[PDB]
Amino acid sequence: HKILHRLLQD
Amino acid sequence: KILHRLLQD
Amino acid sequence: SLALSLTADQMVSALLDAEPPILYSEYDPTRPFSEASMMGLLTNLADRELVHMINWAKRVPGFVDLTLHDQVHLLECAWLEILMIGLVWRSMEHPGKLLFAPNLLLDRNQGKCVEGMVEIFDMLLATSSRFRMMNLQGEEFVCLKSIILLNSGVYTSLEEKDHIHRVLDKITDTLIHLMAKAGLTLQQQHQRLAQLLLILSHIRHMSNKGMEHLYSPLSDLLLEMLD
Amino acid sequence: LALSLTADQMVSALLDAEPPILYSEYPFSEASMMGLLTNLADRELVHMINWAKRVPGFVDLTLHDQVHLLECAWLEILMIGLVWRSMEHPGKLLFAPNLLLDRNQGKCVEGMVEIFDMLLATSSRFRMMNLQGEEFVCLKSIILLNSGVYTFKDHIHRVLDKITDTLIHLMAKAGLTLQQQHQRLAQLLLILSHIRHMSNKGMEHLYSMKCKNLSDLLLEMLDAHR
Ligand SMILES: CCN(c1ccc2ccccc2c1)S(=O)(=O)[C@@H]1C[C@@H]2O[C@H]1C(c1ccc(O)cc1)=C2c1ccc(O)cc1
Ligand SMILES: CCN(c1ccc2ccccc2c1)S(=O)(=O)[C@@H]1C[C@@H]2O[C@H]1C(c1ccc(O)cc1)=C2c1ccc(O)cc1
Repeated sequence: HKILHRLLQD
Repeated sequence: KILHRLLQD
Repeated sequence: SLALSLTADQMVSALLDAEPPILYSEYDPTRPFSEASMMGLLTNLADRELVHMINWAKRVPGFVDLTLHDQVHLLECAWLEILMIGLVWRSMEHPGKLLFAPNLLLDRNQGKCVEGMVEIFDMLLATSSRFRMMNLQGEEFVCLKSIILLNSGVYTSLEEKDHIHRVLDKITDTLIHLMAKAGLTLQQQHQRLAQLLLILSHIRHMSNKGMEHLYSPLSDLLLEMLD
Repeated sequence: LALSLTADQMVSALLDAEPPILYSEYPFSEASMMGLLTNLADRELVHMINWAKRVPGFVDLTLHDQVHLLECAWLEILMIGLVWRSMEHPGKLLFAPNLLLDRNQGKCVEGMVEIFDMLLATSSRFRMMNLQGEEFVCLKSIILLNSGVYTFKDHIHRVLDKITDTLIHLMAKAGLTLQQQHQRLAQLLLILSHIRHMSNKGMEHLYSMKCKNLSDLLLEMLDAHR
């Protein structure tokens, strides 16, 4: 639901 | 301009 | 320039003596809030404060060494910031509330009475809490407020821009002088100095966010400030 | 772990974490100007996020807290980066090595010229101060950790203090006196207020060009400011 979430986890 | 006036007094 | 020649203590005295008064609102309890009376209350208050702010600015060291055009510009840019830092300062001893006037102490909930405001309301509260935590001093406060006046519009030859920078450096020397007197180490002085100036970015932020909603019940002096 | 680092370890860590200088796609219109910038900024965002994770102390925060700070600071960080690499090009803004613009091109978009001049003013200010790269990376880290801290903190504040110690350390190394050290510190930090201001005016126009027609990532960065 949040792209920023994904980019931070990756 | 009121500002300029009050600044001049 | 007078300004350059001042010791740190004389700088503080000048600023302290130049402090505007704390004005009262027209608030009539009973009403219970219209929630658009409240904007009238705040607008009327801010408008009266502006008059004192203008005369306050004249007594800020270096400000009269500038042209009328530059004086107008600095105030146009900084007036809401200056109102805001004054508000959070006198609200320091009132946790969770904002002391707009001695007879107008408001919480978050009475904030909601206007559609935008809570957001700015919460940020003002957080700022006041920050000052309380740092135990901001009155001598430090008047320094910060003067910095806001001189700095907020300095980036909008002559060039009085340099002259302002000299005075700004002087206020920095004054802040350090105050902290060194309070028994702070050099590390602590620098750290506290940084902490204080970083809060100014948040005050700029609040002013900007506030200015936005305005550009969407004003006095003739306020209407001019809102270019 | 960030608090245990020395000043030089702080500097080296920040310098090593620096994102790359990206290129834009190879006269302008309103749509084409905005296209090149949107594309460039969107690619920069990906690198900024990886840069952020390498800022000492930033990994110690919750995901939600990390998200908050980036959402608040991303345009400021893009702007101070733009201003930094525009220093050696007075009167110009180096968006990318193959995208160098003057304020005259800034009018191609209705309202870019106001912020253009502010950005140029900031670059000239940095050039006047002879801003060093070690100072620049400290300021950019400060922006990341400070800009959102009051819209949620003690961990963040102690990291901020450490960067202040680092900034002073750099100035003492450069041979500045005690007076010159706090004076320069104040000067640098006051510029951050202007960067916030430029960012605020910047955000204001992005909302006004989403309306009406930006990538989904850019749209999500934007919605956080509305
Ligand atoms: C001034 C702009 N604001 C808003 C925000 C949302 C609004 C929504 C609708 C209408 C007005 C609105 C004003 S705001 O920033 O909250 C602002 C801050 C604080 O409350 C608002 C406000 C204020 C200032 C001037 C006005 O004409 C009205 C209100 C404040 C204030 C007043 C006196 C002080 O000594 C210090 C602060
Ligand atoms: C924030 C977007 N701006 C404007 C300005 C005026 C406008 C007028 C009308 C409509 C939109 C406008 C946008 S602006 O502030 O100039 C902004 C700053 C600078 O150019 C704009 C911009 C930018 C950023 C993201 C975008 O989707 C588009 C543009 C900049 C940028 C881009 C990459 C960088 O690495 C650094 C900076």
